[PDB]
Amino acid sequence: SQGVIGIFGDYAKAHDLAVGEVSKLVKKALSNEYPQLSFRYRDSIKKTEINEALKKIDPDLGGTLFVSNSSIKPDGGIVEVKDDYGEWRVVLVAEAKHQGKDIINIRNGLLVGKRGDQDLMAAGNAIERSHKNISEIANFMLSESHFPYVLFLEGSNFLTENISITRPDGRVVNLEYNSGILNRLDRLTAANYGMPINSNLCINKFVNHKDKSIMLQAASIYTQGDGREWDSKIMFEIMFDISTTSLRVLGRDLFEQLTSK
Amino acid sequence: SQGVIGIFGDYAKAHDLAVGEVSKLVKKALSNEYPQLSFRYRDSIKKTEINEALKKIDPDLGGTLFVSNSSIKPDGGIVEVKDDYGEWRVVLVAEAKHQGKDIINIRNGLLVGKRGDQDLMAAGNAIERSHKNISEIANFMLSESHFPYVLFLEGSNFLTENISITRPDGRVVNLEYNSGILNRLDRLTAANYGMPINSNLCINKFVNHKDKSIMLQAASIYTQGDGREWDSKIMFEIMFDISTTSLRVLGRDLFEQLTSK
DNA sequence: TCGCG
DNA sequence: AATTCGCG
DNA sequence: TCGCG
DNA sequence: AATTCGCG
Ligand SMILES: [Mn+2]
Ligand SMILES: [Mn+2]
Repeated sequence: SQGVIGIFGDYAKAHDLAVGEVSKLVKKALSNEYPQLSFRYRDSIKKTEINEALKKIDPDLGGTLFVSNSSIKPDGGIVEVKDDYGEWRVVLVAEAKHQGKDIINIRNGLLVGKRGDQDLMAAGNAIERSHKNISEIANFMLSESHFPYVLFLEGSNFLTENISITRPDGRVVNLEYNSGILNRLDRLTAANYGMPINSNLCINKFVNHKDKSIMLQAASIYTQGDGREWDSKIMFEIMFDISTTSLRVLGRDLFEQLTSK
Repeated sequence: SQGVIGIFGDYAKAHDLAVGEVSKLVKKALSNEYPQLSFRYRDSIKKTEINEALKKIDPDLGGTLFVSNSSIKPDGGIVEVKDDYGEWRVVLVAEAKHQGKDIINIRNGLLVGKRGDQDLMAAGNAIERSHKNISEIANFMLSESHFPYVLFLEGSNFLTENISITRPDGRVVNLEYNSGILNRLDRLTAANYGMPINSNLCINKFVNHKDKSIMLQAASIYTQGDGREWDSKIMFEIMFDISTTSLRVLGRDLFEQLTSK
């Protein structure tokens, strides 16, 4: 849209970049916009880093590790800035998940199910895995006021509108987006506390209850509601939106070099 | 141990109760100890309940639901008390997870792996599912100061000490508890912020950072380190320990009926 | 190799 | 990765 | 039946 | 449920 990020976007659409390769393009574009700031991209972050990050908040936290070389590699990597104190502040982390062959299966006439008679396939629950990494990066950033975690969904198990796929013998299949036989979207809505789905939830909500005030860290959860695949341009533009917001909340610690380099 | 909870314990060991049936025995024993209080046990709690619970903290929270009849059934159920305001306060919620056939496979001479040559089986990552329900019940209790979630682990993928299993041709297998080829324990340590494993982490830690003070909700994560199965008595005694702590933190709202009934 | 996915 | 199916 | 596991 | 295996 805004000028130069339109060229980058068309570039992503032109090659159908996976989320990893788009995440690097966000590093690219960001560095064209903020040439005073220093961005790094990495494909891993490891439990020692998280642990020490935790310990720096409380001396009783982050004291565990069973497999020494333990890491987590979000399939979208991690983008970072260096702040005015040389520390590195994570601007983005993204992951991509698939679930629900149903549209392809219907499209090709292949009937599924134990006895080969099922038009649809009883939705499984693997997508609950997505919660661990979210817990990790949310712990990693337990001292930040922003949580730039974007999870990208697609597949028949994540429909947000009602679609009818037509199997080879001319027959259509009414696919009811709100069926528990299909839709697994609710398996994720714990991550952003039941706030909007396709939405920038990067800046943390500071809710309260008693004297007990608390901070909330909400993963931004995006979907391709029509069951189709993601436009590499749109994926990029979202990721750019999240990361700029991430920088906006970090602006206290990015003033000096942005105004003196 | 303490008198009557020893009889209940021997009862659980005598029939090798699954965690569900033990969770009901905790309701049993608790009601023998607190006959003024009113305990309920249920096998489900549903997303509408969670959502409304969320909304009662912030009018922007808990506004999502795709499959109407959406529930979550922790395999250990939910135990509750009625407080002085007729409201129900969850005293316990427990789940049981398995991973790692390796000990049984070695024990029976069955070599695994794509080409039938592997003594061990490359550990998979399904146990990351455990994080969703934890996020759910942690959201459900976002207004409490206690989080009585107990997760029970067992299997070769959750060893905490070093064990050697002996395959039928007299051969032993050194099983290295800290191998990433085996141990998946680190896949869970995000849930209790890297605090102790076999430990009552029910009372919430109130850590801080800036002016921003925050509350933490740590699942209590127990293991059978030697790869063996759980003693139904020990499972029960832990669950009892957690729930009594849960009551201790609830004692403001349990005074009147405990002293007037 | 280890370990994440 | 992310699936297939079982249980109510 | 729907939906969780 | 919770698995098998692929990728570095
Ligand atoms: Mn992925
Ligand atoms: Mn279970």
